[PDB]
Amino acid sequence: TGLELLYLGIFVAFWACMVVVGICYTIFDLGFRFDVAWFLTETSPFMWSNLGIGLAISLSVVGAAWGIYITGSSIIGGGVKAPRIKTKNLVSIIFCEAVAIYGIIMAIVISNMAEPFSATEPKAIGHRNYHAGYSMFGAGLTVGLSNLFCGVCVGIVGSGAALADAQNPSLFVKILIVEIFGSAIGLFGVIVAILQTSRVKMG
Amino acid sequence: LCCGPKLAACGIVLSAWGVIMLIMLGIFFNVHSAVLIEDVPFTEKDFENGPQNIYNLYEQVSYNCFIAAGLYLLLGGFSFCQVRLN
Amino acid sequence: RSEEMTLAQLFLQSEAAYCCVSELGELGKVQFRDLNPDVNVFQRKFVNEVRRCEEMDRKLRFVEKEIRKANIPIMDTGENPEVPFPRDMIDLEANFEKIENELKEINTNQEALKRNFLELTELKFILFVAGVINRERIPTFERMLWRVCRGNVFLRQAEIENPLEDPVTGDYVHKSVFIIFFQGDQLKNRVKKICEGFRASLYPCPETPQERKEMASGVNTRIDDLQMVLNQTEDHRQRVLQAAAKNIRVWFIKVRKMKAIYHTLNLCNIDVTQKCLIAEVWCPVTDLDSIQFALRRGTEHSGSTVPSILNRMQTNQTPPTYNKTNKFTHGFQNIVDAYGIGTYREINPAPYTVITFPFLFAVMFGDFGHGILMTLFAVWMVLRESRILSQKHENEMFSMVFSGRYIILLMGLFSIYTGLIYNDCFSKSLNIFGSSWSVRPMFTQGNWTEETLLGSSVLQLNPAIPGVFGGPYPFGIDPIWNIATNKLTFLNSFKMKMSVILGIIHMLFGVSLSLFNHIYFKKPLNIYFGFIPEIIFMSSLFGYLVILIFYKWTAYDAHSSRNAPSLLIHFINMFLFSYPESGNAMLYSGQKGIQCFLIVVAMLCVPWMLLFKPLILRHQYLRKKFDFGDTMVHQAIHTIEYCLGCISNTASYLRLWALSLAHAQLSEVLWTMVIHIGLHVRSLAGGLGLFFIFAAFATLTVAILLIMEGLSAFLHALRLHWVEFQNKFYTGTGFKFLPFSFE
Amino acid sequence: SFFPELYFNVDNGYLEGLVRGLKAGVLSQADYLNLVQCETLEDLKLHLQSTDYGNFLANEASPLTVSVIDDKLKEKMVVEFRHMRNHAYEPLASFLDFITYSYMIDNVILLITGTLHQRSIAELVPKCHPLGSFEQMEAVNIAQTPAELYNAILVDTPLAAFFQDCISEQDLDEMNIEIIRNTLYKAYLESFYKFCTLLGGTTADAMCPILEFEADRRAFIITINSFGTELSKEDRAKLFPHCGRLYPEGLAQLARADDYEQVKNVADYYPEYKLLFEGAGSNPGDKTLEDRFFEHEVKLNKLAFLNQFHFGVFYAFVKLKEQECRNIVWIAECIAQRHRAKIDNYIPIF
Repeated sequence: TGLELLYLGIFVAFWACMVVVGICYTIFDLGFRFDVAWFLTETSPFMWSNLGIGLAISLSVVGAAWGIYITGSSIIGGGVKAPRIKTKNLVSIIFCEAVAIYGIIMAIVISNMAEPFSATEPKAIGHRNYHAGYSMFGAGLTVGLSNLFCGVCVGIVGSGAALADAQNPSLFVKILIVEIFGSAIGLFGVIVAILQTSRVKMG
Repeated sequence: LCCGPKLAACGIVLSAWGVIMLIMLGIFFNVHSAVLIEDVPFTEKDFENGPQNIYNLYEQVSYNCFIAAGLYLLLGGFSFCQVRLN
Repeated sequence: RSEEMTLAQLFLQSEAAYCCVSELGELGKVQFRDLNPDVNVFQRKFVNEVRRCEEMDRKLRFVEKEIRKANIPIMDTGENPEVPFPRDMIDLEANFEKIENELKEINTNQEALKRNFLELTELKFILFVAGVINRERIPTFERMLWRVCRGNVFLRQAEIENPLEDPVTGDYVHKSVFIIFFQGDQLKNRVKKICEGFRASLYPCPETPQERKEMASGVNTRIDDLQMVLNQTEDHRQRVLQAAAKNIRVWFIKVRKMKAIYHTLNLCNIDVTQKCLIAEVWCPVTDLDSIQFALRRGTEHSGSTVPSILNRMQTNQTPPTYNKTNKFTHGFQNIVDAYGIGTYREINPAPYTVITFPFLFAVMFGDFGHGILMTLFAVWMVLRESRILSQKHENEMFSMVFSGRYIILLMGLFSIYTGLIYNDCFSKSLNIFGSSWSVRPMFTQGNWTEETLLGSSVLQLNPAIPGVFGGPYPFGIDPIWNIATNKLTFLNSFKMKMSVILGIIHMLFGVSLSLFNHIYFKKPLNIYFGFIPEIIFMSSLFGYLVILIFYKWTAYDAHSSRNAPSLLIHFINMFLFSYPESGNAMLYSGQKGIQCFLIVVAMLCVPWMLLFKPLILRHQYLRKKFDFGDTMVHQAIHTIEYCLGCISNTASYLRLWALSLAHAQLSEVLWTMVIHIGLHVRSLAGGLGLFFIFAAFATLTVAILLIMEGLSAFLHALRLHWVEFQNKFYTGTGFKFLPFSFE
Repeated sequence: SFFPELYFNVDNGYLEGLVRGLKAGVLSQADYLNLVQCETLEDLKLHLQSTDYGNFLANEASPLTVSVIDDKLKEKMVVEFRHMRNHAYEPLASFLDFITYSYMIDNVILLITGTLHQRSIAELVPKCHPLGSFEQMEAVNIAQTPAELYNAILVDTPLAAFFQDCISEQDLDEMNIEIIRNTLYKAYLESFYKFCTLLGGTTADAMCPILEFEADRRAFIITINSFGTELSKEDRAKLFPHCGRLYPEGLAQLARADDYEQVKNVADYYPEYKLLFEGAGSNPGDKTLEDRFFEHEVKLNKLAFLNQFHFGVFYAFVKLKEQECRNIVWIAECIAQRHRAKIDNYIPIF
């Protein structure tokens, strides 16, 4: 596969460059030019906040779409010889959208606390704004990734259940147990994203 | 015959809608004298002296609505005539 | 309930029970069910008549296929006949066999048609072998020669345009002519095998110069196709005989009728001693008189003069359900039955749905002009019902649109209303009886003058209460908000709050309605350890939020804008039980104790629905003298489902706010860059251009917001009815009536 | 985060749903229990009307005979297979073409033996399976030397990809046609195994055991049936497949067998074929070895279906469907002759 080879080439070149650069700089006693403080103090907190805000909805929507297609294709295909399964097996799609609903609510909640400031140097901004930006970025990232993996698992099991239900009517009502257990990880992601940013007082 | 009824019915309802809405929008401009809530669009980059220029210009703008209504009504009449061609 | 009793038995065997069951089927108010043994279909008392009927249907199917290949339309507008049970029917089918036999010989005359083509193909060789090959196989054919002839031979090709018919099936296929020049006979045999693989059957062997064999072939094809068009008199006879399709479509109706009659009479008991040929029937209570009238008619057609009735009986099976609709309720009952069929005596959801559906739609689609358009379409479609009903239409989309007549009507009415209540009318408010916000002459009191010189580049916020500001508009949104640049904030707040409040009352409605469902069925356990914990949980968890929203609305004035408490953070602290010492003032005094008790009752709700009722079921089973673990699993499933669906449904009710805001934004977007350009300074070209621009506006707002966003809101409200509302009182299981009525 | 879990459905979900839907259309055991109770072919027709095999015999078949049923069932099979193939994408199309190459080989061999029986030329056409048909199927009659066969088949049929180099002779007879068959079969099996293991994932897991068993069964059959031939032992060694678990056996023990007991000793070291041979008593009153081969094939095919992301469930489906066709036609033939000697010798699929 050409695309995989391209990705591997880029990745290997990147890491080889990193390793060689690091070793020569460390041997060259030039550790005073590696001042990570400047790297993580020049960056504005609002960049971290807004990246978190974008991801907190983007990744959730990606997971919702993944699960939507993965279950819908099988639901539509398997009902040709059994139209009875069209309406019985709509729970999976409902959960695949509930993921995005949680994502939107979290985006609204974190979107608050965006009062600007006037400081332009690290000594004037202070610790509080740095904490705010980092915490908001972390909350956005964790909620997005949690809901992404949640939606993927939900979609896969929804496809399995929908496909198996066409054989015997008395299957789905008990196979939906894994379907319901899918959403708990997304709920946990939302809870942690809530808790991480419960003490931000940006402004 | 020409301009068959199949689309002429749609044309007639469209013309009636056009006449009614354009007449009502013009009347809303004139009667309320173009309150900024119901009338944002205009063309004047200098009005600091007084409102009379604003009112005159908004009357000028609202005038075109009745010409549009007349054109829509003539369209409706033409479509109705084409419907009678059976 | 729908019915009181539905298992009465009033049927007895007779010598002409066929007429009895035929008239009962004509009534169209019964359903048949029997044959518990589930015997094989070819061990039946009436198998021979079913076989005969199948033979008649096969013959009839063949003749109608032949008729439809003649492209001769069939007319079916006569009366519904009565089946002639006596042996006369036999004579009729005899005639039908003769008809089929004629068709057979007609196909034998299609043998002649093949001969015609054996000469028409010949004509295409008017110009060391030659032949004819299928066009679609021309490339591959050439390939073979290049590999076997090895290029020592040569070939040339010619093409025909008009397709040549297929004698056997009648499909049109394309062909081509080829001429090969050879150098040996072994190659002639090899390419003869290849051409046997490609069907180059014909061979005009050269004998004379070009002219002589050419004219001989021409004369031959002329005589042959002349004889064919002369033999086309058989096709003429075929058309003449096919003209009798009207005399036999009535027979088709009759044949299907008697086939259904015999098939349903097959269900009767598996014995005939003492005339014990009996079939059990589902029949309602309000139509018994017509049923016994039908039995009297059946005995009238019979010469045996027997009562042909039997006494009532009752068993413990599951009766089917039938919604007795009229012109109005049908369109809305069909919408709910599309997802699930109610049990025997389930709380009918059509009477409430018929109104709460267009209301939620109108909340999702709250615009004035679009609502007016929808109601006008509704008026058009309602008033012209008689002609359209007695009319054939190719547009199936229009048929399913026409099904929802009163749906679209009520939807448009409530859409007009909600357009009036938002003060939304084509995305612009209608200042009807006054504004109360901006008074600049009063504003000059509060140090407000000369700022507008910098007004050319600033925004100059308006405050609340410099002394006479504020005030409630008596009806809807104050029009000034429509032109405010920060309208989105207040609109978002108001719409989110309205959506959440609407959603909570919908759900409590659901559960209170469920309480009726359980109390009728005489289930004290379900009321005592069911409805009560769930309603208490719902109330304690969200009625508090509703009441808090209303308190904040009716409590805090404008001067308290500093440190105005936020409800959402208080709800996060409601869930997380976290009380910081500062950062958020109490909304009202004494919130701690009430809030803590709310948390504790919310916690105490969950275990009541898990342990108690499976244990009481176990106790009842012990009193009787039941897989206990399976019951625990079911109870845990139910309780976890309800508890998580709580949060999921209250969160999913935000679709109302989402789609309402999206609709408002879309309408404003249309206003902003379609007709805005249409208004300008040109003294003469205003109306001319505006006529085109408004035509485009009308087409685009018909295409997108009128039919489409309406559909999205329609289906979203349907879903909100199917899951968030219906699953709290609606079992969604059972049978649906299958009457005995014919076509 | 691997192949079958996250992008299997984009190009296969609909088709897999259709196949698993049609799996339920295969007749069950109770269907057999009631179908063996027919009295005449009309009752068989009706009981097929009552199940998913209904509404395919609406012709005027008044003199109904079992050959008509055979033809109609085969027609239904080819129709469903063509449906499944035409809606497919490209890797799956390669898979299905790999499947159909077997029947194409069968037709090629049938026409090659038909050339020897020169008296029949056109009658071979109804004998050939339309599933394995292709553009140049009937051209095989042209060849009279195997080099001419390679010339005919090199043209546009990809079957040449399995014997373009593997056949070297210029004297077609009636004894080397079996050599042609075995060479083509082993080449096809090796190519199919290599392609399946190249695809990787659950497809390789599902298709490796089946082709392994197929190669080993071919080895066993060729070892047993080679007795009394002009071929030498080294030539018998030449025809063994190398895709099974019998790869060292192919030259070590099977290639020096002299009797059936030796083949039994070869089978004794592998339980899977040892139990198969022990159950195959081959007595007049007991089933033969071929019956056990068919039953093991059926069991493995039935096992093959259970895989949510089975890119190759079509192999199991088509094999099972052919087997149902054989069961139905055989039972109908037994019923038509008015005898009940072997009605209770049907292999119970599903």
